Amino acid sequence: MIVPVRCFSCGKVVGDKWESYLNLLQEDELDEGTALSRLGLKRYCCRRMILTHVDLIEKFLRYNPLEKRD
Amino acid sequence: KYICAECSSKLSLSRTDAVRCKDCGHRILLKARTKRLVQFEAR
Amino acid sequence: KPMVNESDGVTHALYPQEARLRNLTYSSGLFVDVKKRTYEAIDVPGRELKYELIAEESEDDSESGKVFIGRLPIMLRSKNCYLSEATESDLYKLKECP
Repeated sequence: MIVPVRCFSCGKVVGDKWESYLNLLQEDELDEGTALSRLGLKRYCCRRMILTHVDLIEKFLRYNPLEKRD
Repeated sequence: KYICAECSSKLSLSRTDAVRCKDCGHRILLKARTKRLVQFEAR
Repeated sequence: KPMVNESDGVTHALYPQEARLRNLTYSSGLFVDVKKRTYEAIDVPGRELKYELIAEESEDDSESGKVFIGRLPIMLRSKNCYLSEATESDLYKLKECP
């Protein structure tokens, strides 16, 4: 499920930063805290938004709405 | 109109035709969404 | 392996998607060999009956010897089921949840 566009608490916008955040994690091999602070996420609620996100859109995408089995 | 379930082939079926796909021969057929978008008000 | 015969008499392997959507029953068929023997004896009063082999029907040399006996349900992912050896792409194209 694609990243929330806005922060549920302070109204800020975090939706656009997900793509750039993923870059710092393996291209620059940085840790999670410094990467989170590199993008201006300073309140811990924005860090909560980005840090604990389960990206489920890459699993539905390998799939079709037609013929799942059980 | 309808659509196949494996290859999603575009098919048209009458009220008497067999419910099958012509190319793959499967027995599972799906509808097609209303082509003309219809506006609504939620009440 | 599990399979289904439609009303038209055509036979095709049954997969869990079709069983789920079409309200079928995931099951397979059981085949058992059967052999028959007939013995005949002369019923002489006061004497023990001595039967002798005369006729023995055994079709082990032909595919007609397998008597169909019934259908047995199959539990998912067991040895017989098709899902046993499916890889991730196999499960996706058949549309399983990994």
